[PDB]
Amino acid sequence: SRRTKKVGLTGKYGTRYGSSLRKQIKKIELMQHAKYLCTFCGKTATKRTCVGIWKCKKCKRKVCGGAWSLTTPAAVAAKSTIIRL
Amino acid sequence: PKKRRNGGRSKHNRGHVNPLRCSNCGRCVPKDKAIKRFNIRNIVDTSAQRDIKEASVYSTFQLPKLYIKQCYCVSCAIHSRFVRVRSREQRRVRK
Amino acid sequence: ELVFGVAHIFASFNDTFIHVTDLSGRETLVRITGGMKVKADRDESSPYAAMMAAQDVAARLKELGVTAIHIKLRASGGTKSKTPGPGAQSALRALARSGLKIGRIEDVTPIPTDSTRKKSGRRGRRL
Amino acid sequence: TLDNYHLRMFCIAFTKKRQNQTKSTCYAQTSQIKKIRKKMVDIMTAEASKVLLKDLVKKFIPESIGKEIEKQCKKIYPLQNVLIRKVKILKRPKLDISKLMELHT
Amino acid sequence: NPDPVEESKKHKLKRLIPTPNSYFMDVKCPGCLQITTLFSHAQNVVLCGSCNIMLCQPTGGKCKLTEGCSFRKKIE
Amino acid sequence: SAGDNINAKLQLVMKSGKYQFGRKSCLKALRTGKGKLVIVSSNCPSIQRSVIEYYAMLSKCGVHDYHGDNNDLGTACGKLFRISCLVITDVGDSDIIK
Amino acid sequence: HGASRYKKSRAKMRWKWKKKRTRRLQKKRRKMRQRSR
Amino acid sequence: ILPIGKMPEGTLICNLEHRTGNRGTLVKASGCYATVVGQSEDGKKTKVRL
Amino acid sequence: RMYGKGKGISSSTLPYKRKQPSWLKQKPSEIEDAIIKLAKKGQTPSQIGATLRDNYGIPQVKSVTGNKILRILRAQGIATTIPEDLYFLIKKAVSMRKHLEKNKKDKDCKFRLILTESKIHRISRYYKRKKLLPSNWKYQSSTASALIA
RNA sequence: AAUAGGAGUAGCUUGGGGACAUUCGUAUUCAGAUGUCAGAGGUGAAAUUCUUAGAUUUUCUGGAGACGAACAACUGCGAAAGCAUUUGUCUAAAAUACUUCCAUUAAUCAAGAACGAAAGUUAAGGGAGUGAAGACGAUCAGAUACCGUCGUAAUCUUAACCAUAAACUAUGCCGACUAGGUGUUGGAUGAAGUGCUUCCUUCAGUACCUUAUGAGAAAUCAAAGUCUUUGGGUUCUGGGG
Repeated sequence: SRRTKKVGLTGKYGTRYGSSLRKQIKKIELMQHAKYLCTFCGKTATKRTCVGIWKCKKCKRKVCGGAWSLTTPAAVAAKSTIIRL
Repeated sequence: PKKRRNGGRSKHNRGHVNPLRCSNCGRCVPKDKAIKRFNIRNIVDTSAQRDIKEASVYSTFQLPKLYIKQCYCVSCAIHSRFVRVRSREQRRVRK
Repeated sequence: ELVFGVAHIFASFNDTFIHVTDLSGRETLVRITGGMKVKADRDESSPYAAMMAAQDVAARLKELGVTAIHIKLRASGGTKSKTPGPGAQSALRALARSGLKIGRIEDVTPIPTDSTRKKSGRRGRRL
Repeated sequence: TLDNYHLRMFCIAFTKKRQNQTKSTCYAQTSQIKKIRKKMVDIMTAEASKVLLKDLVKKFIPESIGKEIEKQCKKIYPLQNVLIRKVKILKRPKLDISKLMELHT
Repeated sequence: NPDPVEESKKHKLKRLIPTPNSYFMDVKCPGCLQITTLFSHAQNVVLCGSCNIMLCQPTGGKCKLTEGCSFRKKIE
Repeated sequence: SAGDNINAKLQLVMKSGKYQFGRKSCLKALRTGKGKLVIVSSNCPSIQRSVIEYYAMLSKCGVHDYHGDNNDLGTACGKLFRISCLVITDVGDSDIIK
Repeated sequence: HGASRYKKSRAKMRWKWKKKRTRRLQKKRRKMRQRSR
Repeated sequence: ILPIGKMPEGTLICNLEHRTGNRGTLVKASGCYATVVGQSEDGKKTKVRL
Repeated sequence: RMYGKGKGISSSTLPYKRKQPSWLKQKPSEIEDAIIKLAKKGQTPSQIGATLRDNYGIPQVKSVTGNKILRILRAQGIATTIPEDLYFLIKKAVSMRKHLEKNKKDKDCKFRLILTESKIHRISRYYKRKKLLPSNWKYQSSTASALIA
């Protein structure tokens, strides 16, 4: 929140560990712990429950996804390509 | 002095206008600035046109055209005789 | 009667190729470049060389059998320049002079509808 | 086409200068050319959709589609040479020797 | 003085003495049994008062009225 | 044209019609038959959609598929909660189906 | 120089090259001061 | 799960058998995929990109 | 012009006389009644004036009644708490902010949204100074939906 | 009700304004073919480079990234930066029209904030062509360059940032008054060509040509004019190198 000037959530790692890596970790960790929108049920309850696996709490459904967020671009491009013909 | 009132181009009411690249040498030049020559030409020589007509299937002759639109940069055009240096008064004359 | 073939003329600054084919264009009849019929195989392939190549093609095409050709012109690689190469007029004049019967003549140079960057920087070729 | 050939058809048209034209330029407004463009596409689509491929090939030769386009588009804004620039096949039935022979003979 | 010029009287909006370009018209359509006040340079579309049929169509620049009606100009 | 027409209608049903949101109330309305039209999201569950469609078909009443999610049908009605499916029970000044 | 940093008009090296040479020099001085302190 | 011969070109696919009937033995690590890049004229062979 | 680069002068001409037309000799009560009906129907004062000119055929209220329409609504106690002008401006700004929430790359929408809100602040400050908005009042984008509801 | 300002309504107003979705064409490039047979690329002239395991060339398919020519301009739009395929959606905009509403709401603005080319930085794609670095062949007195051929970073998109450019109409903005003509783009008004087309009158844009007993150091400038005959309002800036 307003505790840190600019480090944010990687303040848990503190002064230990090189700063640029902490910035890289900050971006991944922010993506990892966000509560995403569930396509099925219309609530922002989709969380990562294990490395490739994202479960929505409300509708209790497991979507297999990317490592640090639900979707890559690659799958979307493939999906659209299949749909168009 | 300041030689160009208009910048040598259709500068008016516009910021960016895309560069084209010179036909002679690939030099970038704004489409507004660029020296454009249409060049409607036939491939045939006069003797060749006579020979093609004589050789021809059909009497009717379609006369194959070249349609170019060849764009020159300033440096090329003055070198290759598509423009001159005119004269200080004559630099405004659109003939 | 009479049989039509297709005479491709691909004319560029380095060389002007005369390549005659079937009416389909699927099957070749003669490949002759221009540079092969240059004596020392160098330079640009002159109007004279362009004439000699076209004469050889005409002799060969008559030898093979075909009596008539539709002409397909192509200028300097299209994207590089749209200019007809040096020998192109001479080659066309040579084919007409030779005695072959001349059907349709078209420019079929590949033409960019679009645009893309070409060799040398934004300053262009300095030489 | 009624006989199941899927095509793409490309039609050009130029503005015409009608009764009086002291003004040298004879460009049309963007709203107008969009309206012309929309109208043109529907006429092409209608003429194609009705008929079989053979009849469409016959319509192309004297430029009948262009003639109908010209007649309608003079009401919007006078036009000049309306031709078909290209036709390309998308999805062509390539079989049925009997139908081919029947059309040929 | 500037007053004897007849031309300037019709040139954009404000003049020597500004006065409206717009005017009122008494319009009637057969079968409506009415002749009715209407404004040249109206913007809201108008139906007849006694029946459902159209009176005037307004448009950009004055009004276009209709050709189904006959129109007296209505003046002071 | 179509998206404007459905939103205008939805605004008119909000303004002067009567309508009702959510699965149970909509089911009750269809069974009663006092409804005229059900507007259902594609993000309504497959079975729930299927059931509502059968109920509508049974009662000889209208269903319209909405292009937009469960939340979006709610945001159109200016409500934070997802609607998913709603039933018109009195038309606005513009008839929603007509 | 003044605000018209440019305007090559009589007898001097290129402004852009002076600006580059001085930027490079400035970096070297900034390193030397950083080294020292 | 489809035979690779019946894939459109430029499809992205994964779990490729090393040879037919070998149960997704190639292209199986995280985020991996193969692309179908061409089909033989005779239809015996199909050309893929690892 | 305040923010645009134009200076367009299309406007109401107005006749020399402030006297009633020959055509209509109507009583003040008839004119008040006609306005009251439009007001009751939910039309807003600009719409009422436009309608009064077109639908009812009458020259504008300040000429035929000698008093302004807003003032007549205020005298009967029925005038709207939020200004018509302020209402449309806030509604446009809300529309832009809804759109901006969806689309973060629309720079012109962002530019106009700050511009329009700045215009709202200026109009609001003038209405506060004329004591038409409370002393404690301030514009906020959070409450803007509530303002025009 | 200010030829101040705002707001509204109206018109199948306007436009390459902004955003999102969508879609088309073509070349280039690659792969799959295809028919050929010796050189082809390449330039001041060559060599580097590629080619008998079939190059170059032809024609067909398929893929891929890329781009939007011609039309297309002393042309349109945008606050500037900037903006050109198709159709749709979400948005804004100016002028016109108004016997529509408000009733001084304004102008220019230190502080502060927004948007802000190119390149660079950091992360994912993509890496076609072009191609800082770099590599060779030459070239040359030397060449670490121009030229030739190859070629990573970059160019493109998405996600962050960065906050400058001859970011130039090289002319701060608002406001009035000044001078003709040729034009030109968006509206409104009238008439004659055959409802529409044209033309006339008028508004808001917008250039050019000529003229300034206007200006200026002159170039030039219709603003850089109405300024020693010096004061419409205001922000910013410079004080020899």
